[PDB]
Amino acid sequence: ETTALVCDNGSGLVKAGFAGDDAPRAVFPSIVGRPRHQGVMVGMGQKDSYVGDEAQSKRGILTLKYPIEHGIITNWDDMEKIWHHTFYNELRVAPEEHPTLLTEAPLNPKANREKMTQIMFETFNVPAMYVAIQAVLSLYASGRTTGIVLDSGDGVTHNVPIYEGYALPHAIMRLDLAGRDLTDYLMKILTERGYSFVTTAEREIVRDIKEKLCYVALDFENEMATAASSSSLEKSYELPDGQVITIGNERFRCPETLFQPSFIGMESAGIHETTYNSIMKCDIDIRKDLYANNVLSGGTTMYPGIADRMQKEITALAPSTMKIKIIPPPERKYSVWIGGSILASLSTFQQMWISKQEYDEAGPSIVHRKCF
Amino acid sequence: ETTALVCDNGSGLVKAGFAGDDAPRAVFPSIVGRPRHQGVMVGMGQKDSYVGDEAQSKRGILTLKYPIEHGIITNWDDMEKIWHHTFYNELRVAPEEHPTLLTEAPLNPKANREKMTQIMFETFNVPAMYVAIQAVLSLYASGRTTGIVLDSGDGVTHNVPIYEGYALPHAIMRLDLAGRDLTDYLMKILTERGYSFVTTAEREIVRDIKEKLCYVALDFENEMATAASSSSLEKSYELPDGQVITIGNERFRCPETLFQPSFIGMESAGIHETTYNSIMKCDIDIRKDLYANNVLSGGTTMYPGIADRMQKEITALAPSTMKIKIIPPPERKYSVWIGGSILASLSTFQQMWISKQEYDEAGPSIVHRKCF
Amino acid sequence: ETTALVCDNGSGLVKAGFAGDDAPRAVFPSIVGRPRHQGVMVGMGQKDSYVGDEAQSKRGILTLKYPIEHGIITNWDDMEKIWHHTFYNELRVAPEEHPTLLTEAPLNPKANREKMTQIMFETFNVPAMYVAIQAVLSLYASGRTTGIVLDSGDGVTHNVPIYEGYALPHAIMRLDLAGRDLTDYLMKILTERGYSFVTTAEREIVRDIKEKLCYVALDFENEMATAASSSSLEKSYELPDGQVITIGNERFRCPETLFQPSFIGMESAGIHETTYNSIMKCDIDIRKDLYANNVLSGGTTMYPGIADRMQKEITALAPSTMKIKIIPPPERKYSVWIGGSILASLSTFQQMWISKQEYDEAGPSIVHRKCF
Ligand SMILES: Nc1ncnc2c1ncn2[C@@H]1O[C@H](COP(=O)(O)OP(=O)(O)O)[C@@H](O)[C@H]1O
Ligand SMILES: Nc1ncnc2c1ncn2[C@@H]1O[C@H](COP(=O)(O)OP(=O)(O)O)[C@@H](O)[C@H]1O
Ligand SMILES: Nc1ncnc2c1ncn2[C@@H]1O[C@H](COP(=O)(O)OP(=O)(O)O)[C@@H](O)[C@H]1O
Ligand SMILES: [Mg+2]
Ligand SMILES: [Mg+2]
Ligand SMILES: [Mg+2]
Repeated sequence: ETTALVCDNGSGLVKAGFAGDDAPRAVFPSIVGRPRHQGVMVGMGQKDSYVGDEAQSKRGILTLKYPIEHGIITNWDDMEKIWHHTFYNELRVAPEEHPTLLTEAPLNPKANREKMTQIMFETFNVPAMYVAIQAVLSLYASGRTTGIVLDSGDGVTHNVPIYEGYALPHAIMRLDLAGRDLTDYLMKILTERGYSFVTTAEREIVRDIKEKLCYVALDFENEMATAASSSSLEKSYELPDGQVITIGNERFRCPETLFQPSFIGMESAGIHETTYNSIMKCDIDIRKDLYANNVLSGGTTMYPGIADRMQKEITALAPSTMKIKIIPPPERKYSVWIGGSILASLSTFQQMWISKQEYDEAGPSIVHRKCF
Repeated sequence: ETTALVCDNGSGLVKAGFAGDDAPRAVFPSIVGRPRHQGVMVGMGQKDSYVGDEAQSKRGILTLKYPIEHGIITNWDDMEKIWHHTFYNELRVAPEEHPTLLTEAPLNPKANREKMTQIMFETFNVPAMYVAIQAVLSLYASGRTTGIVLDSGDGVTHNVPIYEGYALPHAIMRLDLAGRDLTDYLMKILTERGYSFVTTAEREIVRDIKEKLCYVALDFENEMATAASSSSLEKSYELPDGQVITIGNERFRCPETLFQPSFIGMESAGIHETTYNSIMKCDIDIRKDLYANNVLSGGTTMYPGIADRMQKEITALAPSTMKIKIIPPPERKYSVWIGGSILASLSTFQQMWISKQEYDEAGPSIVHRKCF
Repeated sequence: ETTALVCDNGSGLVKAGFAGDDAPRAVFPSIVGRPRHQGVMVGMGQKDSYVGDEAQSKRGILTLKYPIEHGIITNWDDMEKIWHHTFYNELRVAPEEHPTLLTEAPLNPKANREKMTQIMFETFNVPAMYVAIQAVLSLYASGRTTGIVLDSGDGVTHNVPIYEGYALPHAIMRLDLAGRDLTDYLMKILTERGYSFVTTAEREIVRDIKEKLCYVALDFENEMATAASSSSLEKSYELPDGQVITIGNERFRCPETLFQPSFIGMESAGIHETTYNSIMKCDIDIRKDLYANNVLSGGTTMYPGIADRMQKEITALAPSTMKIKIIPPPERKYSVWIGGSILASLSTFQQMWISKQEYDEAGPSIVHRKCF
């Protein structure tokens, strides 16, 4: 009868739907807005706070505030609000009937899972739930059983090396360089040309510019030398009001930070080094099989030409007597949700849900003992 | 109708097959491994422990453990498991019909044979069984009937002098220096160059390096002096992950342990002295015939140039007026199994099986009174 | 006239001083720091690299990097720099006059000692030098002459059984678990509570937390059970900027990796097992004395209550009819240097130095022929 409810709870977007499908049904930004002006107009259905896609449409008035920051939820009051919205106004189902499946980034605060389970068992009264790691669901979706995954969302970037089904918990690195940092860096470096973006609403415009105009350069120095005699690199974008801007070497300087994290003045290894370091933390016999299965998930890994530079850069580190392959699917943006649907549809998994009667016995602490 | 089922269940490898052939059918390592990680997957065909050549392919996960140590069985529970594997998954033959011939090392604990007979007669319900010594079977395979044999496997090294059909049980020396100590010594002296191997998985890599890169030097001092100006001795080996290691005078230092057991910190005489002492313990009238028949069996004796040094070394001890010949058959690695096949094929031997109804009357104590 | 210079150059700190004393004069962390920022300020005496305590004072800017890792020296250029620092800027003596006494861990790559000899005989032009083992020097300072020493520093942990003046080279175990691994594990498990430390500058902060706030539990299960109803276990530590942090059952979980190394997911026996296995590798006639003389040295062995658990754990392994004693001195942190001073002060030891004229004839290879 009832099957599941699979909702990937990212930092940027709330991707959600039913189990067993090939694509999520609801995809909206995870923001909640609150008005900040006089509001002298009468009627017109003025609500206290606009959440989801409606907030993005009217951003010129409200002050957007993301409830999820760096993967850790910090505004639980708004979080239950956005969950209520996605369950009622977007799917139009009763959450009390269908079990739900959730996702969380690894090495996360321990209280976060407890409070998530408590909220989903008290306010919504679901029958069952389960918390999964995104990096294993991506490899679920990819269809293989062994490999190393480089997830890269909006707030957190991490690796999980997994052999033929056996995870290695001591090789799970996690760096806090993600999409929001790139957006901030682009906003900062656009000032050199003359354009200044400050308001929370203009952060969305800068994010859109990054989404629709940025690419990863295969060779940074040669690209800079070419941009010195700037002929065919500059592009044009149209602001909502009508002004046209031109960005040149900012096109490939912004996404490079993933490879040279010193551009934001933080001493860390780029995404091409954390993968290699996480591979080198496993015992020697499996590095050959890990090298040949590199899976890219997450939205931030969707820049053009990222895979080519990842190959060209990792090949410089690994020994020369072996091959390296990266496996970017064209539909990686919903890889976590696809994997969650695949896991929820399985028959063997039906015994791993957390029953309500089980939770009443042991309290919210059951999540650590049962889920992982 | 039925002929036999002989399996040279040594310490290192389990060599098994049918009588009357010229080579065994199943040759696999005698290791049983158990995983050590949580296994976040689902399904994928889990066994609690992988036995035989399957475990050797997944050593990146498990903690391999040899059930047989120094010839003496220590972990019967896995011993019956690997015997079950041998009978079913590799030979595909019903043990309830074919009689089996087992082998053991001399000067072994009394309880070992008793437990072996009890397990074979209760768990597998064989009709007949018999336990023989490796050193006589290797001579049997060699085809002669008078000579002294130096067996050297993975856990035990021993000598058994045989005159014309008559053994000499009062002159059977046995030193516990074997291949495993050589592997550990190579692991220890490889740290001098810089490479450190610790886990059970890397012991296999070190063992393979020993197998395909070590040799026995005729004159140790001259070889060291040559290695002082190291030009044409060093070789290269490629590790599973890609790194290449170079080992120089570590090549001939490892297998010299058999000749100077003081390298591994034990007060004992080498294999070039135990054979001589065993020969000198027999009466004077057979030493001339024993000196001319030296049969080398077992895997450990497969180093290049071992026979030549053995000859040059025993010649120095024996009187100068008589000759020495060390017969090193080419296939000696399977000599014990060949001899077991020859012994089980013969018609005369068919009266010395231990019938099940005979075992019922007297219990498992029949093995000592009947086998030897 | 001239007496000696004992410079115990361990992995974590460089403890140095003169012979004949009861405590070293120089104790500073063994790091070298390099700036990474704009440096727009003029003057102020900005140096290229800060070495020693000065770097530890300005960690907010520099990128600290240890030149010695796991006892093996990897950055010789920085190592000679810190040697020049300790010789000139702290002791204020001319190295060309006084002889120096160095120390190193056993089972180290051969090239380390040779390069140490070359550096000390070419760059500084010392008259004579000698290299010792920490484990024997700690027993030397302890005052006895028969016992088993468990040295456990910052990079290496090794055991050396000693009978009445005769060392047993075939029973020197060595596991690579030390204080740095504990610091990394504490950094990783602090993220469960919510505190994230990534910067190399914050590793020092975590190390200070570990030094001043953690202890070894006698019974792990009972301590966890009491921590379930956490009342009197949490303690408060103040960060340099002003925030306070509170850790509960994290106080005793970090030092429990010494005894259960499976927490870092590496396959080795705990320090209570390597000592016992090293005892069991010796001949049967010295174990009774080895049991009753257990000497602990090194900084890592200074956790409160380590001796009680070590005794309770070794008693459970040894035969029940013979007694176990552990001898932790109150000042065991400097025991290696105290032993070095004692050894260099003696008159009989005067004939074992490596003379410069002797080194010229034979080159840097003399260390292996003379020292050990
Ligand atoms: N075409 C694109 N180019 C660059 N970045 C993109 C693009 N599309 C999405 N992104 C980035 O991906 C992120 C959204 O991914 P998301 O679905 O939130 O994954 P997760 O839910 O795991 O965080 C956004 O932060 C955005 O910056
Ligand atoms: N080519 C080789 N070079 C050196 N040693 C070898 C070689 N082949 C096998 N060995 C050694 O021989 C041993 C295998 O002998 P094995 O068949 O187990 O004798 P048994 O069955 O009597 O124990 C292994 O432990 C290995 O160390
Ligand atoms: N009070 C303490 N509690 C716990 N650990 C300590 C304490 N004091 C020092 N240590 C540890 O001791 C180590 C320093 O020992 P060290 O003098 O470097 O030995 P060695 O010089 O032989 O390496 C450091 O890694 C530190 O973690
Ligand atoms: Mg995602
Ligand atoms: Mg053999
Ligand atoms: Mg120390």
